[PDB]
Amino acid sequence: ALSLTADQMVSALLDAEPPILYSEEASMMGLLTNLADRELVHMINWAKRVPGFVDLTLHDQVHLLESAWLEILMIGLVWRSMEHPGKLLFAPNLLLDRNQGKSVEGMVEIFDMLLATSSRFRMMNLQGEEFVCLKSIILLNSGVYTFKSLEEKDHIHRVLDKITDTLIHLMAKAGLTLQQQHQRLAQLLLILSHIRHMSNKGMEHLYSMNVVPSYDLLLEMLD
Amino acid sequence: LSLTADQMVSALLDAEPPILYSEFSEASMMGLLTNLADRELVHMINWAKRVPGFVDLTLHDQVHLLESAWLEILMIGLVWRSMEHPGKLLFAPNLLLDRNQGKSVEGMVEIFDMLLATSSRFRMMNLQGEEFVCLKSIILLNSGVYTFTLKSLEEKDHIHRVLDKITDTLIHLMAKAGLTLQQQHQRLAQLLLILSHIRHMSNKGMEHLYSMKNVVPSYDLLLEMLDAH
Ligand SMILES: CCN1CC(Oc2ccc([C@@H]3c4ccc(O)cc4CC4(CC4)N3C(=O)c3ccccc3)cc2)C1
Ligand SMILES: CCN1CC(Oc2ccc([C@@H]3c4ccc(O)cc4CC4(CC4)N3C(=O)c3ccccc3)cc2)C1
Repeated sequence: ALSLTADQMVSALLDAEPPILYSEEASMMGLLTNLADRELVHMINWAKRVPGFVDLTLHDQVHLLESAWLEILMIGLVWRSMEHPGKLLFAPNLLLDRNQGKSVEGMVEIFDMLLATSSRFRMMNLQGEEFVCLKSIILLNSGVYTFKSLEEKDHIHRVLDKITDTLIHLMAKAGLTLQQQHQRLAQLLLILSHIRHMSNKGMEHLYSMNVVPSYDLLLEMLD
Repeated sequence: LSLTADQMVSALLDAEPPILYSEFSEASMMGLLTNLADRELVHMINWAKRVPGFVDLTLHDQVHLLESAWLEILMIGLVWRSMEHPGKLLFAPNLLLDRNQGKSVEGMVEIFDMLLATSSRFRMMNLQGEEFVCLKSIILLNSGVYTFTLKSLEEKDHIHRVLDKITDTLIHLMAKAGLTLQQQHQRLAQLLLILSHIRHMSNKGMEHLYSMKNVVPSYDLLLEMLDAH
């Protein structure tokens, strides 16, 4: 895992991308819940293809997915919605705007944060290569502060360090100056703080109404 | 936005608020911590108004940024004060608590466990003071910028330019310390990913404060201290 080149890390992450799933006012939360449940399975198979992930124990793989899964669903939604300003593309047959999110209490606040994240992506001209790097960072970093355990944390940080090398490489070969490379790297990672914030408020909203996937479910999906 | 990296560091170190003291029983613990945080918030306002570029914003946006960031800023200051005291949080020099004293309140030890892990991460990275004040200023400018008109557009462009000047400042600090370009990028990323956990901590932290209940500084109170005459 730690021997891959920057170009090979990108190629591995791109090839590992999950498919875009389809949907099957009151029934809206039923559709969105069922869509997320089916996405999670493909998320598990994506995670196993993130270089270095399967080197961790099963127990540590599950905990990483427990802490990261909602963030990953969200950043994928934000990416899907990037070229659809003012709307969220949950699925190709489920394109919702801000108005349809007002039906549920506490819903449009998260809707607006997702819309603003997608606009932020738009005006940074986020590239697919960068997006898959960002998604893998969320997987490895979201649970690292909440765990042999020293070796696992060291391994996680080594892989996080190579993704950083990979993001700098993509920026460098795009023509960015060294100053622009540091600045863009920081800009992308500060967005990860807003995604974590979005995921926290999203979880609170979910709990205000089977909220999280169980440890046994995640473990079984890992196979 | 005209400062050099050294002038940025120098200004941020000069803006650093003082370390305050608590004014022992677990029953009075929340009263002491609440009073301490309330007094820290006054000095936080003064500190924020000295962070370069912050006063260029409208008072309205200044209030909004502090509304979104004040808990994060209190928490990172706590973690910084606790860095050299493993397994303990130094709320004040006369108020140093361990994990067993955080068990008295439901849901306290979980957030407490999170703060201890961040303190240990600061130790593991040998976080420097110059890096710490840069992180704190990034928290101020970044946490509320994604949740704000033409004025609003000009504000976010200015905030991102100041955030860019701080990123340059972090890199210059590591470059002066002999780290390679690779090590500079990697440490930059490691420091900024901690901000995700600090936002996470402040989020459960806000949940725990509402679970107890004057939970948050009000908009009018923040505006009053910011809007000086
Ligand atoms: C055991 C796990 N199951 C229990 C289920 O929890 C769910 C239930 C529903 C969602 C959807 C969903 C679906 C697919 C997607 O790609 C993304 C999302 C995004 C989002 C934010 C989270 N969501 C919403 O409706 C929403 C709410 C308020 C404001 C805006 C959007 C995700 C997870 C999953
Ligand atoms: C109106 C504004 N008021 C101020 C608000 O109330 C309070 C009351 C108390 C705290 C302390 C406090 C004080 C000083 C510090 O530097 C840091 C902190 C940190 C922390 C997490 C936040 N806190 C706790 O006790 C705690 C809780 C659960 C787990 C661990 C620690 C902050 C704010 C309401």
